[PDB]
Amino acid sequence: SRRYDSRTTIFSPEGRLYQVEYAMEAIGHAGTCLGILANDGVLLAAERRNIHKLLDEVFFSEKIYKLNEDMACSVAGITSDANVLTNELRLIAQRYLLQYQEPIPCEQLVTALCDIKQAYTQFGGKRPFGVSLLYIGWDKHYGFQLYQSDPSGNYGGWKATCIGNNSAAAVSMLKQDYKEGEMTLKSALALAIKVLNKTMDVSKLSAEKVEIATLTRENGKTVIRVLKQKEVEQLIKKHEEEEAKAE
Amino acid sequence: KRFDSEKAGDREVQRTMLELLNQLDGFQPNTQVKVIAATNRVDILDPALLRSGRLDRKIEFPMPNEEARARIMQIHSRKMNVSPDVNYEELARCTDDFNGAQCKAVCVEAGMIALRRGATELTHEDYMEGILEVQAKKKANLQYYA
Amino acid sequence: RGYSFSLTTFSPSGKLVQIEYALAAVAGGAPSVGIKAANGVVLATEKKQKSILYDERSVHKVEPITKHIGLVYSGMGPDYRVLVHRARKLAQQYYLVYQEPIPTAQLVQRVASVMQEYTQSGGVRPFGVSLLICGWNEGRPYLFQSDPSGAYFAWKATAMGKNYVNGKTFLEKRYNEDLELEDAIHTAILTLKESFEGQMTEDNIEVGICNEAGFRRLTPTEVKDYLAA
Amino acid sequence: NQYDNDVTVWSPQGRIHQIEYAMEAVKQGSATVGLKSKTHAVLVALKRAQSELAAHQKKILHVDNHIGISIAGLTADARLLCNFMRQECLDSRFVFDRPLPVSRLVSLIGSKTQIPTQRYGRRPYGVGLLIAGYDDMGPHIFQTCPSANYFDCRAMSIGARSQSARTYLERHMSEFMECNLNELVKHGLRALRETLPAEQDLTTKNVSIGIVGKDLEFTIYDDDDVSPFLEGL
Amino acid sequence: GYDLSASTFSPDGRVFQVEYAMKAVENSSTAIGIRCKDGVVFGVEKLVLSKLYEEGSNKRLFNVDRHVGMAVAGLLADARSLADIAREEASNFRSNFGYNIPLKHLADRVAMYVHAYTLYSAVRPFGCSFMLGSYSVNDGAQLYMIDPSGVSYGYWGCAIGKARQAAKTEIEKLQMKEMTCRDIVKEVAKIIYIVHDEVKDKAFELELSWVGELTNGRHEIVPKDIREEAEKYAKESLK
Amino acid sequence: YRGVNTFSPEGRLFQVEYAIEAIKLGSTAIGIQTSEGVCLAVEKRITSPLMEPSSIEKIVEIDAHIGCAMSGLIADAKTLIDKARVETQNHWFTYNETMTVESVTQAVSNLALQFGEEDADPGAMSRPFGVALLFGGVDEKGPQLFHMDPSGTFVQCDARAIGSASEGAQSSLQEVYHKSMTLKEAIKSSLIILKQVMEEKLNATNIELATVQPGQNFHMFTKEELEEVIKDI
Amino acid sequence: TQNPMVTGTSVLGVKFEGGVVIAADMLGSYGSLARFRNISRIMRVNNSTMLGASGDYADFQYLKQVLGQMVIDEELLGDGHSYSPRAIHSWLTRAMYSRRSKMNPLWNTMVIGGYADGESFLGYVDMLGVAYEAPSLATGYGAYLAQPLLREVLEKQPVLSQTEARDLVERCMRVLYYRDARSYNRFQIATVTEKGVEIEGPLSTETNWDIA
Amino acid sequence: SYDRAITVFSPDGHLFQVEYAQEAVKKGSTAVGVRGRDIVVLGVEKKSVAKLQDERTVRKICALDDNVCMAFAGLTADARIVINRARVECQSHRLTVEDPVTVEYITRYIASLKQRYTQSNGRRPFGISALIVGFDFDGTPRLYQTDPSGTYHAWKANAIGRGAKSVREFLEKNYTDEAIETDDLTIKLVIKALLEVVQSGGKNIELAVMRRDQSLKILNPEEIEKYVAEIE
Amino acid sequence: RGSSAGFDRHITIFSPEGRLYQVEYAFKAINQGGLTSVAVRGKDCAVIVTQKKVPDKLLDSSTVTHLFKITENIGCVMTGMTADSRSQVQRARYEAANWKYKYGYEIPVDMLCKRIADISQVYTQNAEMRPLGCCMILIGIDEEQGPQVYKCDPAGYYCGFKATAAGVKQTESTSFLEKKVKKKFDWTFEQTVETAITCLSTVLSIDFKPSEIEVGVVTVENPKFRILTEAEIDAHLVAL
Repeated sequence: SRRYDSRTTIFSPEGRLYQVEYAMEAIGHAGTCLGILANDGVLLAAERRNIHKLLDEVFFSEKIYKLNEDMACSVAGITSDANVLTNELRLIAQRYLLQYQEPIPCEQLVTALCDIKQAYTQFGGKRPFGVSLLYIGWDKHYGFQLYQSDPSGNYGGWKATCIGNNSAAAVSMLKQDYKEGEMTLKSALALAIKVLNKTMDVSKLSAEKVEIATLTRENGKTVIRVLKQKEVEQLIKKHEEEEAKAE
Repeated sequence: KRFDSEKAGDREVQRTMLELLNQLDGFQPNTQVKVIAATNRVDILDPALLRSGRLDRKIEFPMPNEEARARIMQIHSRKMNVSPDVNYEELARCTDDFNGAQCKAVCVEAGMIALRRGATELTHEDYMEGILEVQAKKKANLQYYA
Repeated sequence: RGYSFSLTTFSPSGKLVQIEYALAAVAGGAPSVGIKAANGVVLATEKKQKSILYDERSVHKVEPITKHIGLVYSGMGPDYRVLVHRARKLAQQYYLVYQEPIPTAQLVQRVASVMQEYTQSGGVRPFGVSLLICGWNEGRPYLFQSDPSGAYFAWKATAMGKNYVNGKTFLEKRYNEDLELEDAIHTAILTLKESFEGQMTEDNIEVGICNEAGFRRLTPTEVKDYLAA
Repeated sequence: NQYDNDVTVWSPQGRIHQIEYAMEAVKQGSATVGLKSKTHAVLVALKRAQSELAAHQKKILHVDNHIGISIAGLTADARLLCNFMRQECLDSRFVFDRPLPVSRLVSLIGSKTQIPTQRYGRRPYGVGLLIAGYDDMGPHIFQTCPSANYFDCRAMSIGARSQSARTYLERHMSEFMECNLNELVKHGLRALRETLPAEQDLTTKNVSIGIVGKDLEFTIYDDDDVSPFLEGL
Repeated sequence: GYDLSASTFSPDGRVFQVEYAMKAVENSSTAIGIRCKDGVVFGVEKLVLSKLYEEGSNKRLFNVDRHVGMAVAGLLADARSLADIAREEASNFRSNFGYNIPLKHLADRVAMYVHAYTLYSAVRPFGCSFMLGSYSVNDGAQLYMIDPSGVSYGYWGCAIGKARQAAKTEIEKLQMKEMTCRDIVKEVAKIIYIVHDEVKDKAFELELSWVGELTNGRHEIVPKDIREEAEKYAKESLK
Repeated sequence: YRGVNTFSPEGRLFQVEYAIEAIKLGSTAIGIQTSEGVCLAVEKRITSPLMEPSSIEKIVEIDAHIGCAMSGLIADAKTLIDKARVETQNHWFTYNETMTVESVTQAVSNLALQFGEEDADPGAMSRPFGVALLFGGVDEKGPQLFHMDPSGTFVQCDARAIGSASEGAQSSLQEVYHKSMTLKEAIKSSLIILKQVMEEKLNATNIELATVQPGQNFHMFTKEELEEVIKDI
Repeated sequence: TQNPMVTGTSVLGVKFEGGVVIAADMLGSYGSLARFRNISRIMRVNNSTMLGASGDYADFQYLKQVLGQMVIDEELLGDGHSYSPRAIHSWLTRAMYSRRSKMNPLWNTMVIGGYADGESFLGYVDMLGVAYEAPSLATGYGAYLAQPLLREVLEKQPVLSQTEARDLVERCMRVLYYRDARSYNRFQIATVTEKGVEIEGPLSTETNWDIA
Repeated sequence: SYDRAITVFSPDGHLFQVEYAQEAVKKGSTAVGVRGRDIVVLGVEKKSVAKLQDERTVRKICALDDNVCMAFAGLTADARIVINRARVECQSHRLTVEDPVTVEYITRYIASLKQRYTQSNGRRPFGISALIVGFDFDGTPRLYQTDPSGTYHAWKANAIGRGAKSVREFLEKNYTDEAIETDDLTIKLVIKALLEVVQSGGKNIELAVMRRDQSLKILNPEEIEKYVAEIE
Repeated sequence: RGSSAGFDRHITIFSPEGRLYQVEYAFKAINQGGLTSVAVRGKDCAVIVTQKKVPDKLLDSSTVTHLFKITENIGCVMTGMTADSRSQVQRARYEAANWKYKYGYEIPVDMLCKRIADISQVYTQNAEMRPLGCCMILIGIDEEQGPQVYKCDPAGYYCGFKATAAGVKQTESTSFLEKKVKKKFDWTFEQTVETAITCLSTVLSIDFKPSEIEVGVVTVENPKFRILTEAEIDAHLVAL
């Protein structure tokens, strides 16, 4: 019926897609996700938004998903919608592997998913996926990489970026203190801790609200790890000391 | 109709309506003052006002049929000098979806058309022109219909 | 033919009001509780009928899904039946392919995907129901929650329904890592007792447990049994 | 002003406004007349041109050797209906090797035209028809409306200013049964003339005639072919 | 705006779209049908909108099956569509089961088809009421009526249209349970003339049909001679 | 609200009325029919000097004996033209003949107005075409000029003007056109009117002219021919 | 039907002055077995048309159901139009041809007789869509045995009376019983005239000389 | 299957969904293209490098085939979809016709695709305008532009996107046979036109050059700076 | 409390409080018919009793009925919109026949109520169609559970019962039956019919005569669903 239709795929008088604009505004509140590209690896740092004494620890992470032997991603937005897209990402990457018997390059995987999102914003009469993603991976064409995507279906490669809550401050800091082409995985980790420390105004880094995953190449095979509690706390303590020594 | 709304002003007319209801039927029955009421809308009237002890006989006044239209035109053309050619049946057939006021307008407009033309007595053509004038139909600048 | 447009749409501030209202319906629902003990899980709910005429044993709220998984809800009863049927269907489809009982986490993920589809599909409203799923796989107990939006969480103990804020605050004070299933059952009953507004009887509540033996709904004899203490 | 935007919406008075508007389309159309005698069924239509240099729009179409129609309304819908009627006539001849009876053809039209008037997103057929045919039961004249209703008539007129024509047909209805073909056609032309707006006369450029009879397949007369009929009126 | 679709209940639980459809049925000319011992008889007040229409045009009595009749009121186009549906249901029954469809079953199938049009916004309710009549030796005379809402009931004498109430009052005095079709035909004609309003409507033509033992269980139009006698009796009664 | 298949109180489809209104935004196009042949002229209406006038194709050939002039939403006419070309070649393939101008116009007009929203097709047209077409060609009946509107109505016309200056271009065509006019006179008259209505100064680069004659095929005038005619004009 | 199961043998037909007559025995053979011996293979299509059939009886029953239903539908309208024998013959040809084209034939050979507008009709229809009209018809083994007798008489005398046609049919039915191994002694005669269609009871070929 | 009529006519004969799509093109970054004697140049203004974005993945100039390339202005996601559809069509044309596509052919294909989305059911018009340049097999340079409405034209030089009116005004006065006399002169014309709108210059503009036989070439930052220096 | 946002009052979409107004109206439509029904479960029998209003003599009272036979051993009574109830009855008959064909044994009453409830639940979730404004009560004898009484409503709620009502006076009947049910057994004999007729007669204040109510029963000895004749109903009425 025309009366009840919402018209989720039309243009505004000033040529704007309101449903996409609102969806992006929804991602603006979700947990902060951070990605930094280093010389010998990539990392993802995400604010573990859920924090409660009664929640149990299941799975290897809450917001970091493994897509391949050499790729991973983090999500910010509607959790249920993210699960739909992460499953599609896994299917796309395996379909490419079946066709070519070679792992899908990271850029191609991002484009395939972003094509799905773009279709939702053009035709169908459905609401767009209110999710924004960060991808990290390695391939033989461009080595370590970091990508971002939005509900509109638009993506771009970055050396360091953030999406979610206080993204503006996070990117403003990263822009100032990012040494392009001369960052190791260790300075990258330290930079992630400093950025997260100021971005999460509520409280400070407790080593429980932060999940960090790093991607590196060892002995010719990609390795994806989620840092454990002991090492995350160690990083925070070092950041506290350096902040003290500065003052 | 009475409704539970926070807007004032309507409550005063509701109080006047309650007084009218009591006067129509209530304590101290009245048997010497009758009442006639006319309304364009009955879907909005309060049930207590449309009751069977206050407004018993609800008479419906439908839009006139062909015969009714013919009679109305004759009634309002009684006093005018009309030629013995006017086919009031044809006028009734051609004035579908009209009311008595619109038929009166048809007759008076026929008279005015005759006056414009400078004619002593009306004619069927004048009546048709009056019907066209009263219909208030506008043209779309083109007539591509077959 | 059926409307092809989504009824759930983003609001100016970025909220999905229809999902927000589905949670409000869940919130006004009947209280529910789930506690993950050291060697098992327990699910409990209030089953206060409107009058003596209703048959307490006619319809169950704690319905099994497989030999090792059971679930309870807080919200609309009719929507719960739909999800229970889909959950059983998904569990059997998994077993047919893999010749192994579906792990609790996997079943929750598949059930959640079903609820998510109703927040994006055309001409449907969200399931105004929240589910609690308990399981025992690989020698370990599991407790999950799945909301109208399609998101699921892993809990050590939680509550839903009316006054769930006080129910969770209660559970936080009383919870302990090394509890025992008997103490978990006792705590679960007390949690419900916090906001019950009447005398609790074996016919006015429902309980189920899951352990190495498997999920099974406790009989009214046992429910009265525990109530006495 | 909320009950006149769909065909599946009843109004409080139990009326569907969309159907009423479709009936109003045929009224804006041009006039056309149809009458029958004991042996023949005749269609006479008044064609009008958008511009002085444009040919007058045709109003009479062939359907089969024994059926013809005169249209008044949306031409595009008229062609869609005419195409449907031709296929139905063809199918009857292919299957039964027999002309399709006129009444059964009209019943098929009503069934087809009724479906749009009950489904969401569909519209009535904005065209009225005057079907003239000859079958085993004799001459036939039918009238169709955008509302899926049809009437078996003995003389009918539709289109703009057609009430003056209907007035003539009723007055002289008693003579049509026993008149010759030449007399019958003249009756149709005289009615059409009444519809004409005073200072205007029937001409070979704006009059088209269609005749079907016992031993006369449906034929259409236009241009100079109409002069024999006009000579005498 | 609670009355713009058939897929919305009003606050008090009413489908206004269905109610409006019945209102359209209430503007038509009356049509009555009386059941008797021998069979069933139908009568319709067909108004002559124009003198240019052929006698029998827009007939409101139909033969859905060789043993079942049908009278209608309201929008004629919808009525003809339902008659085609009833014929399809009757024909399909014979092919599948091999014998004439019972009238009760036929009424149920058509009623459900009508009812399916008052549940969705994608279609609108049929704006017409109709009545089915038949006679078989095994089942006897049977008469049914169906409204826009899709409700079907058995009747001893039914009316539908403008003067439904007046016709029902007249039908109450007939004592039809112990009368024959020959006598009922005259009574049906008499009632129609009484309810008709000559002042409002110009003129009308009486259409009659019956089914019973005298017709051998086949619905058919009443013979011209009998119709002439019934019309004369009704006119004479209107002294 | 206000579905595409909606009827106005006067019985005029809203979408068709709006589509007809869209025609007035197009550039003027003129077509004259003469016993010697048919000529089509159209103003190109160059927007900026950097645009290449050769890329504005407002006159296209359907077949060797059929030419079309377009006005309105030029992008819409692409599908209509493709259908006309395909239909013409299908007819030759089947009947080994050349379709008449009327039959080509009829096929295109049938395509127009076949738009719907519910229960039409997976990707059926959602709106009517906002283009008015002038079909010119030579058939067994000789030179033929046909005008087709967005409403699916087509009619033969001796001389017809469409576009933003249709009112006033038609007025001039009324005074000048006559039956015995030659093809040379028709081309001169068409250019004179076009120069009058056009806002920009008429030159050989901002107009398009084509002709179809019984002997020659569809011919589009080159610059050298255009310069010759305008010099006298 | 890819393979017929229960079949009827030859059907005869001949037209006389003012009507047509059709004959056929009441026997359904299940492949050299007189299984069903009281089945009528002649149908009254309508008031002026009758139909006999050979081949599979189940397919004949199907056509009985379909054709009977159409006649009922036409009579429901009551518009004064009824299917003529030619119309029914044309419909059957199309139905048989269409089934053959789809490769699912109706395994039958049908004879259609009728009388309308003071003119007799006699038509033939095979399972492959072959159809035509002749003064006399004989399907199955009737084409070899009964057709020569009918043709010889008709060539000598183009127009026959009702009595002559009936006697001619009985003689042909006798010959078929003598020489046809799938024939039966009990048979029906159907006649169509201005008075309608009448089917005669189970007549027997009483005249059967057996001088051996 | 959602089948509502997104694009419909309006009083005065307007397609608001097409017009809105145009105002969406206007918000995009500026893009310029000029057709030289033996070279076709495409330029585009970069809103902001950001010093963190990987420039490789934000190219607004793409190659449809070996002899055709295009630059867009509007919604980035919509352009990526249109570009992919053109790329498959170019390969398909090679497969059947056995010859490389012509700039006019591919422009016609893209325009028809855009027009179809303005008249289809349950679909939104493409919010991009494209400048397609290339060399036909005959060797003649070509430059075409396509709008969301589905119309296309051949241009000596045109600009799309934000501030396109001023750039087009500058090009109209500054385009002459002398200006396009040499390949270097043609490049400077594009750079100067872009500098009419963009502020920084050099570091805020991307340039692509296509020659007759050579494939698409992207000027390096050093080359762009040198041309800017020569301009001033 | 009664806040509205959008079309929550026009289609089956959540109100701000988490309500389905369209479902609530379907309940309100059940009272349009003006009738009431009562079903009571006995020790070894089940009984359903409902009003029967013939507005005039012209109606054929034989056809006017609200009791239907779903299968040989299952019967039901419907209240609310007439057309809606018949359609649901047809679906129940089809579902019961399908169950017998597929699984090889008669469909339990609870399962039949569950199937109908699932069908109704689809209507309240999908916005294309409105919910049926009718209520069904089913009675039958289970093989190993004795008599059964079940009721399903427009929303899809289908709880079992010992005594139940439906219609205009559902509240008063429910109270009356609850009081009786509380005392000893809500009747524990085949004269459970008397309890039902008294319950209906009490709330409406009718003092029924034999031609104003219809009764349907199933007993363990005779599980087949039967409709008591007007004579038998009169016998019960006189006895009470």
